[PDB]
Amino acid sequence: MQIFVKTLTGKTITLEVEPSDTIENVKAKIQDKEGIPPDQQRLIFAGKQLEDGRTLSDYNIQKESTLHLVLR
Amino acid sequence: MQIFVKTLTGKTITLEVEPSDTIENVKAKIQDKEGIPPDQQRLIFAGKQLEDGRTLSDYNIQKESTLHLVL
Amino acid sequence: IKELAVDEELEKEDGLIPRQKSKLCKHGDRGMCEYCSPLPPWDKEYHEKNKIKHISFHSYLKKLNENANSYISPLSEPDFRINKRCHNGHEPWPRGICSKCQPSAITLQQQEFRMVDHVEFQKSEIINEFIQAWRYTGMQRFGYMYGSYSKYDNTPLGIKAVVEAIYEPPQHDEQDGLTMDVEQVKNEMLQIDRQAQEMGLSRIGLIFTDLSDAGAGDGSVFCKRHKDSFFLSSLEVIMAARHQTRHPNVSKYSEQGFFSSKFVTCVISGNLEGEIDISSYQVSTEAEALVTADMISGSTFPSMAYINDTTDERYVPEIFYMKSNITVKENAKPAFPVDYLLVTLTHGFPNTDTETNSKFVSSTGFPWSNRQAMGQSQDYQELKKYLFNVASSGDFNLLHEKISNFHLLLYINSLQILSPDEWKLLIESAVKNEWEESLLKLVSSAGWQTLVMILQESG
Ligand SMILES: OC[C@H]1O[C@H](O[C@H]2O[C@H](CO)[C@@H](O)[C@H](O)[C@H]2O)[C@H](O)[C@@H](O)[C@@H]1O
Ligand SMILES: OC[C@H]1O[C@H](O[C@H]2O[C@H](CO)[C@@H](O)[C@H](O)[C@H]2O)[C@H](O)[C@@H](O)[C@@H]1O
Ligand SMILES: OC[C@H]1O[C@H](O[C@H]2O[C@H](CO)[C@@H](O)[C@H](O)[C@H]2O)[C@H](O)[C@@H](O)[C@@H]1O
Ligand SMILES: OC[C@H]1O[C@H](O[C@H]2O[C@H](CO)[C@@H](O)[C@H](O)[C@H]2O)[C@H](O)[C@@H](O)[C@@H]1O
Ligand SMILES: OC[C@H]1O[C@H](O[C@H]2O[C@H](CO)[C@@H](O)[C@H](O)[C@H]2O)[C@H](O)[C@@H](O)[C@@H]1O
Ligand SMILES: OC[C@H]1O[C@H](O[C@H]2O[C@H](CO)[C@@H](O)[C@H](O)[C@H]2O)[C@H](O)[C@@H](O)[C@@H]1O
Ligand SMILES: OC[C@H]1O[C@H](O[C@H]2O[C@H](CO)[C@@H](O)[C@H](O)[C@H]2O)[C@H](O)[C@@H](O)[C@@H]1O
Ligand SMILES: OC[C@H]1O[C@H](O[C@H]2O[C@H](CO)[C@@H](O)[C@H](O)[C@H]2O)[C@H](O)[C@@H](O)[C@@H]1O
Ligand SMILES: [Zn+2]
Ligand SMILES: [Zn+2]
Repeated sequence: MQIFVKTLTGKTITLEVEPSDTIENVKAKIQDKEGIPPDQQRLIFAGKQLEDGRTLSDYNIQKESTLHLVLR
Repeated sequence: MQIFVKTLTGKTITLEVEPSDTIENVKAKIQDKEGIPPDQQRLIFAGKQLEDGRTLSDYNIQKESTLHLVL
Repeated sequence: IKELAVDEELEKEDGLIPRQKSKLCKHGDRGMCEYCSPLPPWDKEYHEKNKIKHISFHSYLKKLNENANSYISPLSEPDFRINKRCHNGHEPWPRGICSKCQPSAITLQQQEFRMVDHVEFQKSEIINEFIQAWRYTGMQRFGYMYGSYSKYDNTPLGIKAVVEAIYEPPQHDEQDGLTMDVEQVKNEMLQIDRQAQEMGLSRIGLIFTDLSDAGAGDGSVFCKRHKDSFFLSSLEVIMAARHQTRHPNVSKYSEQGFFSSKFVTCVISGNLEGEIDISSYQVSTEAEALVTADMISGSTFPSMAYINDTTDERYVPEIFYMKSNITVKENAKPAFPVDYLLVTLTHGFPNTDTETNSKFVSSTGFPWSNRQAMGQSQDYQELKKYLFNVASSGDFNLLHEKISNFHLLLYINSLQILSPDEWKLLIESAVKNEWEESLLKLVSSAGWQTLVMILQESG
C-alpha cells in the first residue's frame, strides 16, 4: 500500500509499506531517504503514539493514511 | 436506521443497524467492513462502556448517533 | 450596514479636547471664548506636542465631516486599476486607451491617520510562549492574532486591538522565508476563524519574528530594523496590504460599505538597545490600492519597493512620492522607500494592578498546534497528562484553569467528541465571567463523559 508521513521540514513524503510491516521498519524507511535516525523519530498516527514492536495492521493503518513525525 | 462509529484516528464509518440490534451484532458489523476482530473493539457511548448483551435502544442510541471505537 | 461596536460608540462621542483656562479669558464661568474653547479631536498640534504620530480613524472621520460642512459619503478607498470595460471609441485595454480609463499620475504620501492606534496583548505570556518556537528551533515564526477591538484612551477617539491568543499555521522557515500566502495556510485558518468566532474572537492581525541572538550571553539580540535600515520590508508591506484587503473594516460612511482595515501587523525583533521588542504597523490605503493594482514588488533592497512595468495586464502611470527633507515631490521609479506606505502604532500589556479581562486563564501548559518540530505533539497522551487527572479530581477551580486555554479548546474540538451544544458549553466554561454553572452542565454532559472515558483507557 501507500502511506503518507508528514515530517519536521514541512515535507509530506509518500511511503511504500505493507500491512504486516513493523513500525521500526517504517522508521528505517524514513531514515534512509530523509536522513533522520530511527531514535530521533517519534511517530504519531492521528493522536495515537506508535510502538516499534507492533505493525501497521495492528493500528488499523489502511492505505493512504497519514502518520505524523515528531521530534524528541 | 444509521449510526456512525468513530475511531481514534478520526475515520468515521457508517452502520446500518436497528434499535433492537445487540452491541455484539454492531461489533460484527464493524469487523466485516473494517476487518477488526470484536474482541479488540471497545465501543463507547455517552461516557458509558457498552455491553455485548444490551441493545442500541437500551442506551437510547437513535439515528445519526456516533459511537467511539477504542482499541 | 453592521459596524463593530467600537465604531458605533466612538461615532457618538465628540472627542473634544479640553484646554487650560487662560489669563486672557474675561468671561467668568460664563461659556467659553477663543482662548479656552476645546480643541477638536484631530488637532494636529495637540498630536505633535504629545508625540502621537497619527490621528485616529474617528478623529479623521470627524475632520472630514466638518469639512463636508447634499450628502456624499466622506470616505472612499483609492483605486489605481485601469478601467478595462472602456469601449469609448476604442477597444478595451490593452488594445485601446483614453483619458476616461487610464489611471492618472499617483502621488504617494505618509498617511495622516491610522485605523488602529494601539496593540494591547492581554498577557505577556502570550508573547513569550510564541517566542519559545524561535528559542527552541532557531527558525523565525509567524502566527495570527485573535481578539477584538475596543476603545483606547491615550489618544483622542483611539482604538486598540486587544490580543487574546496567537495561532500558528503550518510553516517552514526555508529558502522562501516565512510563507503565509499559501493554500495550506489559508484553508486551515478558515477553520480556525470559524471556531474562534464561536469563542467571540476575530482574527485581528499578524505577528512574526525577526530575531538574531547577539552573542553576549544576556538574551540580547541584534538591532536589524531601525530608521537607517528598514522597519517592514517591501515584501512584508505587500503582505500586510493583502491581509488588510482581506480583512475589510465595515463603515457606514463609505460608498462601498468598507474602508481600509483594522488588521494589524506586528514584528518581534531587537530594538536599538538590543532587547527583544515589538513594533506594530499597518499600511496606508494607498499601499492597499497599489497592491490591488499589482504595481509594486520586492526589490534588492529591503527598504525599497520596486515599481512594476506597464503590461497588457496592468497599466502603471507615473508615480511620485512626497519626501520630507518641509517636503518635496520625487519620482518614485524605479524604487522608493516603502516607509511612506506605513503607519506606526504603539503596543502594550494591561497593568498588573487591576483585575484581568483576558478570555483565557492560561496561554501555556498544553502544546500549541504545529509545533511537532519542537517536540510538542497534540496527543491523546498529552491531553490525558494535561487534563485527565484534574478532570477526575473534581476540583472546579482547577478544571476551569486548565480548560481556559485557546489551543487546548481548539484541540478538543478537533477530536469531534463533544456535540456542537457541548462545544458551546466547553467554550462558556472556559471564557465566561460566570463559568461555574456552564462547567457543571458540561461535566455532567454525555459527550464530556465520553471524552473522559476515552482518556481513561487511552493511558
Ligand atoms: O460632567 C462630566 C460630563 O462630561 C464628561 O466628559 C468631558 O469631556 C468631553 C470631551 O468631549 C466633553 O464633551 C464633556 O463636556 C466634558 O465634561 C463625561 O461625558 C461625563 O462624565 C459627563 O457628561
Ligand atoms: O517575562 C514576563 C515578565 O513579566 C511578567 O509579569 C507580568 O508581565 C506583564 C506586564 O508587563 C503581564 O501582562 C503578565 O501577565 C505578568 O505576568 C512575569 O511575572 C515576570 O516575572 C517577568 O519578568
Ligand atoms: O528557552 C528554552 C527553555 O524553555 C523553558 O523554560 C522557559 O519557560 C518556562 C515556562 O514558561 C519558564 O518557567 C522558564 O523560566 C523559562 O526559561 C523550558 O522549561 C527549558 O527547559 C528550556 O531550556
Ligand atoms: O468598544 C467596544 C467594546 O469594547 C469592550 O469589549 C471588547 O473587549 C472585551 C475585553 O475582553 C471583550 O471581552 C469583548 O468581547 C470585546 O468586544 C467593552 O467591554 C464593550 O462594552 C464595548 O462594546
Ligand atoms: O518560486 C517563488 C516562490 O517565492 C515566493 O516568495 C516571495 O519572495 C519572492 C522572491 O523574493 C518574490 O518574487 C515573491 O513575490 C514573494 O511572494 C513564495 O513564497 C513561493 O510560494 C513562490 O513559489
Ligand atoms: O514575514 C517576513 C516574510 O515576508 C515575505 O513573505 C510574505 O509576503 C509574501 C508576499 O510579499 C508572501 O508571498 C509570503 O507568503 C508571505 O509570508 C517574504 O517573502 C519572506 O521571505 C519574509 O520572511
Ligand atoms: O520566565 C519569565 C517569562 O519570560 C521569560 O523570558 C526568558 O526568556 C528565556 C527563557 O527561555 C531566557 O532568556 C530567560 O529565562 C528570560 O529572558 C520566558 O521566556 C517565559 O517563558 C516566561 O513566561
Ligand atoms: O492603565 C493605564 C495604562 O495601563 C497600561 O500601562 C501600565 O501597565 C503596563 C504593564 O506593565 C506597563 O508596562 C506600563 O508602563 C504601565 O504604565 C497600558 O499599557 C497603558 O496604555 C495604560 O495607559
Ligand atoms: Zn475663555
Ligand atoms: Zn478609454
